[PDB]
Amino acid sequence: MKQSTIALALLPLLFTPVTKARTPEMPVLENRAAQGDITAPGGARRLTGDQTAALRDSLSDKPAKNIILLIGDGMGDSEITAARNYAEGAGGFFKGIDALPLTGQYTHYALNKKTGKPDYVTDSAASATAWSTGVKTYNGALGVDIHEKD
Amino acid sequence: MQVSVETTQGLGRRVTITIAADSIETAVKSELVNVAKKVRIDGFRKGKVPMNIVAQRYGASVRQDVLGDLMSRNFIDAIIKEKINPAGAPTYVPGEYKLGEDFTYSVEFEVYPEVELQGLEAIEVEKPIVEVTDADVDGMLDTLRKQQATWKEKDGAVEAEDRVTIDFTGSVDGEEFEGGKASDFVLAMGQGRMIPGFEDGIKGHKAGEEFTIDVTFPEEYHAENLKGKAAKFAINLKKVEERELPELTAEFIKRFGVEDGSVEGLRAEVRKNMERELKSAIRNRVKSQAIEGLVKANDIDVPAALIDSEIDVLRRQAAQRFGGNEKQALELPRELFEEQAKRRVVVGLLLGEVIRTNELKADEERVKGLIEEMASAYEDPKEVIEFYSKNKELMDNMRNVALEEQAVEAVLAKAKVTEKETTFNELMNQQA
Repeated sequence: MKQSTIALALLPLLFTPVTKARTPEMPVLENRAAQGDITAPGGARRLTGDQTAALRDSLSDKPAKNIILLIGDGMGDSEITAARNYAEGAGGFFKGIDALPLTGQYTHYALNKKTGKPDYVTDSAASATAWSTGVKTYNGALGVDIHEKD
Repeated sequence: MQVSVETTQGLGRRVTITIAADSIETAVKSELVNVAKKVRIDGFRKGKVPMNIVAQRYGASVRQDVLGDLMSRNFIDAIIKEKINPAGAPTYVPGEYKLGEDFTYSVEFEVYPEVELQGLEAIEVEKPIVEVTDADVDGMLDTLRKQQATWKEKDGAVEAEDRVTIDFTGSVDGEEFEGGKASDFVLAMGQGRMIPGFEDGIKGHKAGEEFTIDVTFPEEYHAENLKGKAAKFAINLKKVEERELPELTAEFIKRFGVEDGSVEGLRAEVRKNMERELKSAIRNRVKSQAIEGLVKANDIDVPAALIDSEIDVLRRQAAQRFGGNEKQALELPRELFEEQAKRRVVVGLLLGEVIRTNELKADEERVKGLIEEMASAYEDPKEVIEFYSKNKELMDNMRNVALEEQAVEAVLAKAKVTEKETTFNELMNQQA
């Protein structure tokens, strides 16, 4: 229905279409810790994923012959640098230490760069939250990121 | 030092400094011997060529760089003896350098207007003492269990928080219009996406019902003659589906990350986490209403420098979330943020004036209280304490935020800060 004389064509009266478009297959179930997401193997390296597709030769080359290395994730940690790599929470923000980064020592022009309301998002949303026992809930990568850095 | 000050661009005062030809001639010649020592030409100097000769001829190139140097050193020299309080980027409008004559140039720089702090009694703040009980923590956990509820079919009496399967006839004046139906239509309650009242008919019938309800369209409907018009809908309520409050199994409890993953353990752990977030939330509550009222009590037009600094920060902060595309920030207009950016800097000047006027410093017992209450979430925060003692750039910033908190409280001292013992979900404004 698409014509001038209303007929819910200018505004769908039913606002829940569904239309059985991807009837609960993957959009229903959580992949938990990204088994088939982020890289491709959520745990081991395996390398036999692309084997049946075409090749088993990592992909091309990248640092350390791509992320197919069997064992040796702690590129630091051996001497003293990192100490405990990510430390469960991946640093994150609070699991790190920090409460306000910025660039202004002994400034007071701070205030609104964490307000939430027309400045960031939400107003604390302090309805429980809880259960923040570290948890890798932010970015956790190394080797090469943004303009080519470790 | 010949200067001629004229107040031009409001706060932007034009101190037209005139650096004498001898001052320039000395400074260029003084620069050339610096270059001579650097490149060791001073040692290779045979001393048969007089220094006044190399100053004008070879130093003709360096004249430019020495002028710009002198403009900066005559600026800081001027503002001190003239007792001016400068601001902004000093617009060095450079007059024509006549080789042998005086270099006149107009330094158009803004000034900082000191903050006329008016009555802080005009500020009105609320301090709501948020109490929590077992009914509050369990009721909130119940809400979270309703967020993570596994919905499944039932049959019989519909309830007012379910979702169902109907099949309605869309009609206006009892006239079914074309397109105006929906068969096997799953409708959910509470969500204000649909027509207001359209869910009503469903919420008080059975899973084997057919009925026509009298519900009024929204005034947000895309037809003026139909917006807020009483319509007919023959709701064929064929099924009803209820949420299942999920299993309170200890493994499901800890699936969220509840480290003390027991039942009373869920209640207790989530409780002490509630209070820790509520600590920072109640602080932000009283502080935000303090700042709201502070600027509501006080007005100041800031120099362009600080406002446009905040503009640029807010442009990057915006464009970061608005796509995150290449440097789109720099094209966002001043007027996009100008009102609220000025407002941010106004607070910075208000509290900055509280620091100065009230000689208010960062108190070490406030730094004590802040660190310990923040790190009270941890059992042993060696990470946090060591990061302070091994990163003083954050440790002084811990004192800077404590400085700002004490500033706010010194303003609250004069402000109309009411207090009340309120319910749990007061600051917990968002449940859905």
